[PDB]
Amino acid sequence: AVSVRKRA
Amino acid sequence: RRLSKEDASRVLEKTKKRLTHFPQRKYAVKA
Amino acid sequence: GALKYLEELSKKKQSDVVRFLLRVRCWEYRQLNVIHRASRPSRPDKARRLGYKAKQGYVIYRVRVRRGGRKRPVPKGATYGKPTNQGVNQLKYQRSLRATAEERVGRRCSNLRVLNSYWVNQDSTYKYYEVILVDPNHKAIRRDPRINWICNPVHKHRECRGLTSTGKKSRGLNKGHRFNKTRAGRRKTWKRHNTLSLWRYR
Amino acid sequence: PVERTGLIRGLNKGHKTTRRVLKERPSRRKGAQSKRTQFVRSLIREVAGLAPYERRVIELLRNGKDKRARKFSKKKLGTFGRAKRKCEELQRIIAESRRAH
Amino acid sequence: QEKKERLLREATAIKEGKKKEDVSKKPYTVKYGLNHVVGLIENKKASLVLIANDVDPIELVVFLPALCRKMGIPYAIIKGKARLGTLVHKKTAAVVAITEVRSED
Amino acid sequence: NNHFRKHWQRRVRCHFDQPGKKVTRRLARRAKAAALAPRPVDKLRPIVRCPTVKYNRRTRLGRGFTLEELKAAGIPRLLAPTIGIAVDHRRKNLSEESLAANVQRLKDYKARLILFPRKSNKPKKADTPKDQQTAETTTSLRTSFGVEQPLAPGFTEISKSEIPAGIEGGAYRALRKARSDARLVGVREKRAKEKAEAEANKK
RNA sequence: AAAGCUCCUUCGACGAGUCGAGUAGUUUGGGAAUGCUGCUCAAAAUGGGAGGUAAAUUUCUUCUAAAGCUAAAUACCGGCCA
RNA sequence: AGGUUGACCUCGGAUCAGGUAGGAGGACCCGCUGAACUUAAGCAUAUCAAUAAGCGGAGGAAAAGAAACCAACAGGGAUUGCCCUAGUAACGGCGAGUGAAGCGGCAACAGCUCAAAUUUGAAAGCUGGCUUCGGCCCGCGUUGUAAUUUGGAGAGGAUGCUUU
Repeated sequence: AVSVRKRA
Repeated sequence: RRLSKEDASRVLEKTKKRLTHFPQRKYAVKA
Repeated sequence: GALKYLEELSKKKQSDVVRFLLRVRCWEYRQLNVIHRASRPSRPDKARRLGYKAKQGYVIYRVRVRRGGRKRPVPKGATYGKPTNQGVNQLKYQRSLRATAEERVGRRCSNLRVLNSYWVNQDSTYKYYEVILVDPNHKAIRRDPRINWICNPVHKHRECRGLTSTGKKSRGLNKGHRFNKTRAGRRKTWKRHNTLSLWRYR
Repeated sequence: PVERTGLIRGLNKGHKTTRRVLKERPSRRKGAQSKRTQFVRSLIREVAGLAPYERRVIELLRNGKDKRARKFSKKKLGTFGRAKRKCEELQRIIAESRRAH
Repeated sequence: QEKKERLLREATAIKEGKKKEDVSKKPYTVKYGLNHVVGLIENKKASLVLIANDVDPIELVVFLPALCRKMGIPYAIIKGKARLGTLVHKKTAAVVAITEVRSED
Repeated sequence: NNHFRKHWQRRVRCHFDQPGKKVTRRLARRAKAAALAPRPVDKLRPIVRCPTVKYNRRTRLGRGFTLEELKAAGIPRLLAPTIGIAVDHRRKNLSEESLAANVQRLKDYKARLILFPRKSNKPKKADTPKDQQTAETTTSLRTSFGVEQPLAPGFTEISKSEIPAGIEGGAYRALRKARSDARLVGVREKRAKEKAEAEANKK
């Protein structure tokens, strides 16, 4: 998977 | 045609938070 | 989001898909008027990064300008002074076709403020631009602190005074040794350098 | 950092100070490649394909005319370094195509 | 109106001293918005993607079948951005996505 | 060499308004001090060293303190411009000495700082108590916190028992030698690589 | 509910017919090192610009363009008051 | 009823509801365009001059402005202006001539906002109309309005105190 940023 | 006082006094949320928690303080410096 | 993909695709202007889209859009914009209103931006990522928002008070106007050089309005295209060793076929306008586009769109909509503009297409005869305009009289604009600077009277006709992006580019307002003559204003700097200063106790 | 000699001329000249090591400024991270930017650029390259001059340089590199490919890419792009970097990029594309086939 | 009723029930729950999760249930809706759907596809959370066939400019969706193929997401091109807007209570939706449904569906 | 071949009389500037402009500047400074009282009329400036080899012997006031200086002095970067400290994010600390000097300057300012509470009836722990709020204060940080030693002392006394021996061979010879190696640094490396290649070939 | 400080494995998106190159006109002290505009070509990812003599190779130092706002110190043969 | 009934998109009409622009002034300011007399023995490079005239656009100031800067130092640190740099580096037929900038001292100082991220357990945002002034509607908007982030960082964690 491709993520823009770490998420809560 | 000049902007209203309320519209000229509107600020952003980040600016409001920053002004709330760090305003210009009253201070003096000892000599 | 999708706008990163649109950015990377808009970089590839010589690809088949972008080339086909540019061809068909050039045909359509050539059949339309010289200045007309776009219902939505045809390059949403470019418009968004230049400051367009999907809010009441933002409009897009598409414009085409004739490209090439500039001709001096002299009779029979010839001069009557000292020889210049050049023709009027090689006279270059000091502003851009983009600046001419913003100026004509501002004259068409004198009640709005030009924010910025961007290239959308070109052919042999015309270059096509899209101009973002903001309504200074709209309450949704006036209540927003990110944009209500443009409602002040100091920003009347920024494109006529060179206060847009292409205007700053043509005025040469950059920091550095390469811009010694133009960074603070060329004429103002010339006046400062040619002013004779005489003090009382000289 | 190499200590200065404390002299006005020569190699490593200059007044002696205790040099510090700096945490790298985030403004200097420009140019560093990101995972999302990798993925998006690879997908856009796959979707859009190549430019005609890129196809010409790829044809020259397949035919093995490396000097002519570099000269043509310099004529198309303008500068020697950009032409060179485009040449290794298209060579990598050719290598990926060959290892796929 | 449904959101107003839910917020009224949550306000009563806060007034009586309960969490809003004690009165409200986890929702299952059709996901929409182009940036949101693209993020869900990149995070591989979408189960099904429906893409309108008449998006102008076409560059907003021209990469999206290839993105779905790369992420292994089932996609389908469907007639009617207005038809998707009827799903999402809008005039127009460029793309819709299903991530998860209820156990009965 | 007289440059009077243009229309020079069109842009001749005279300065009869010099005393009036001094009066206007003094009135503006008085108004600013009255508005800012009891705070000082200016901000605390760091001590920095002038660039180039001509002016690197002298120090002066800079724009503002660095983020590293503020962090090492324990002053948060949002609080610092509100208590009379100028902040410059562009400047870096390449050496320990200027960093330590500016940190000590900030610590001295913070020790001499009196901070009134935002609400008089609700004082906080970071605020100066009322019995310490009264003292003799200053209104010019450029005067109270000036550059005390812009230059190094030009005269010092030592005994002849501790006179340094000096550079062996002489200072003039040392300068000539340093210039010689600076000019020949590439030639020695090139001949060293050539000799290494020859030794590798005929080892 | 928001906000600050301290530490960190990891992540850390950053502006395209734009930059740049050639050519032409114009301009500059920058007629070897300037800026602007038109036509043609047309990018990159520790990348790009700059480092005032052209080029290649290896380094180094500085910033981070192609989006935007902002008082003061400055100008003033127009207007009003003195 | 389906040869019907509608949803969108684009383009129009209206003395539709509410607004806005034009002209004057133009000393100073931001651009465009642009001479010749003159000075070079004459005179097409040049000089006058990136000036006069012409055209467009603001304000009480304008403009510029928080580095794709200067530098090469032990490094300075947004912009503007004064002094100095300096008639200097540099440019120039057949030479008349032209001509900056970094540092340094001072005046004055003030910093910031977006685009590129999924709120996705809830478009939380906004114009307008009617109000009993509680709100209710017609809509805009997901082809993205709020909150959050802007490189000086930040996002995610850990951690224990502070702040309104």
